[PDB]
Amino acid sequence: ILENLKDVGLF
Amino acid sequence: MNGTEGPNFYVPFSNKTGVVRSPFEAPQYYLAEPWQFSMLAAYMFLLIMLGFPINFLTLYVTVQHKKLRTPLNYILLNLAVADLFMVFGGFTTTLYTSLHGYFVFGPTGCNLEGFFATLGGEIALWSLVVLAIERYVVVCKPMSNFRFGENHAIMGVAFTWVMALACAAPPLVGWSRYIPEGMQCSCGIDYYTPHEETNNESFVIYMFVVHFIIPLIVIFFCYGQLVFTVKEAAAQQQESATTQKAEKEVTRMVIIMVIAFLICWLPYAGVAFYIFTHQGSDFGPIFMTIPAFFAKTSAVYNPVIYIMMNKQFRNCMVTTLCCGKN
Ligand SMILES: *[C@@H]1O[C@H](CO)[C@@H](O[C@@H]2O[C@H](CO)[C@@H](O[C@@H]3O[C@H](CO)[C@@H](O)[C@H](O[C@H]4O[C@H](CO)[C@@H](O)[C@H](O)[C@@H]4O)[C@@H]3O)[C@H](O)[C@H]2NC(C)=O)[C@H](O)[C@H]1NC(C)=O
Ligand SMILES: OC[C@H]1O[C@H](O[C@H]2O[C@H](CO)[C@@H](O)[C@H](O)[C@H]2O)[C@H](O)[C@@H](O)[C@@H]1O
Ligand SMILES: CCCCCCCCO[C@@H]1O[C@H](CO)[C@@H](O)[C@H](O)[C@H]1O
Ligand SMILES: CCCCCCCCO[C@@H]1O[C@H](CO)[C@@H](O)[C@H](O)[C@H]1O
Ligand SMILES: CCCCCCCCO[C@@H]1O[C@H](CO)[C@@H](O)[C@H](O)[C@H]1O
Repeated sequence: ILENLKDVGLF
Repeated sequence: MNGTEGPNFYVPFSNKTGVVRSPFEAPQYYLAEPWQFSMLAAYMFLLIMLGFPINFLTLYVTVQHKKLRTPLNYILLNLAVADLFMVFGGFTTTLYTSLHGYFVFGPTGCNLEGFFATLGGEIALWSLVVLAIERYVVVCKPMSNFRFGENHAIMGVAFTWVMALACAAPPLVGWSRYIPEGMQCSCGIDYYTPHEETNNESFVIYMFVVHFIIPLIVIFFCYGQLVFTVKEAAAQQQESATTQKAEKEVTRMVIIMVIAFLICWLPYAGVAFYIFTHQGSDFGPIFMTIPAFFAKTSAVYNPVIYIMMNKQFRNCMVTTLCCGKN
């Protein structure tokens, strides 16, 4: 999820 | 009788003393002290001095930084543009009109101002809805083998524009109307006077359900699942301190974004719904501006939450603001 979380700017 | 009807307005002040004037023609210094008008002007001035840089710098750094120009950021730019509509449509105008004491631009200006201010705030509103959707899709992955790209992203931005026009245009063509509001210096949707010639009762519910309830639910579902998807993936990965931080940092942001959304639009909902339930009672001018105070400031705190707490937008902004360094 981390890579998907950085793509959305939430982490 | 707590008001004063006219052809294209409603002054919330009894004309039993013969003092009420059309908010297009003469200052409404009888429903508010002239300093209360100055304080209104002061506040409008503030939202310009903060809203314009923040939302403009958001547009500016995206021009200077290749890495900001990603499809998942398009909706964020759309947001900054929506706020700019809120700034130059509503804030600048209301600053000028507040200094005269009445909406000097006549009913025509009342429709222009009301349209672009309504358009700005709803593009921003649905922008938050679209962004919440995108993040649910990207993170929670409900559709196997799906990939979010530039094509899907442009659809998202256009969707906000259709939804926003779906709310800002009907009052121009008879399903509601823009009239002077509160202290009569700004123009908005007539949600508080039954006007069967325009079927306000229907439009308010259309607004309340379509524009309010639907986003409230989408944003609650989309972000509900997201925290869940992130909570679960953290439990299965407790050996990763980073994955544990992300879960906490994401939970925090989801709470902030949700809460901020409520502060922005719950007041408006609560007031309009009250007037719908408790029809046409004595609602003061300043009473009407308290809902209006919260969503207008969103033109500042939405860019702060969504742009300035985004780790990259922040760094690109800092580098840009420090002449290319750091
Ligand atoms: C709030 O209430 C006030 C008072 O009720 C109201 O203001 C009043 O508006 C009327 C117009 O509807 C004004 O009446 C005018 O008075 C002048 C002189 O006093 C007349 O000349 C006007 O025209 C008459 O005479 C003309 C002759 O040439 C005729 O052609 C014409 O048809 C008229 O017969 C007219 O009588 C009145 O002066 C004001 N009162 C005050 C105190 O200003 C106001 O409109 C209300 N507000 C709202 C939003 O409704
Ligand atoms: O022109 C050079 C840059 O092209 C791209 O920048 C654009 O990417 C999209 C089209 O390819 C546009 O929709 C978007 O608005 C721009 O960011 C590329 O991404 C840049 O790295 C290039 O420098
Ligand atoms: C950028 C800010 C511009 C402020 C322009 C204020 C123009 C005020 O103009 C004045 O408005 C008064 C009522 O307030 C009227 O009584 C005066 O007749 C009118 O000259
Ligand atoms: C629950 C909401 C009921 C629909 C009517 C409320 C709309 C408030 O007003 C309208 O919406 C905009 C939102 O920014 C306001 O800021 C604008 O002044 C106006 O266009
Ligand atoms: C609609 C989106 C709102 C989701 C907010 C969920 C916040 C719950 O709190 C979360 O759960 C933990 C308990 O397991 C808490 O201890 C932590 O603060 C947090 O991780």
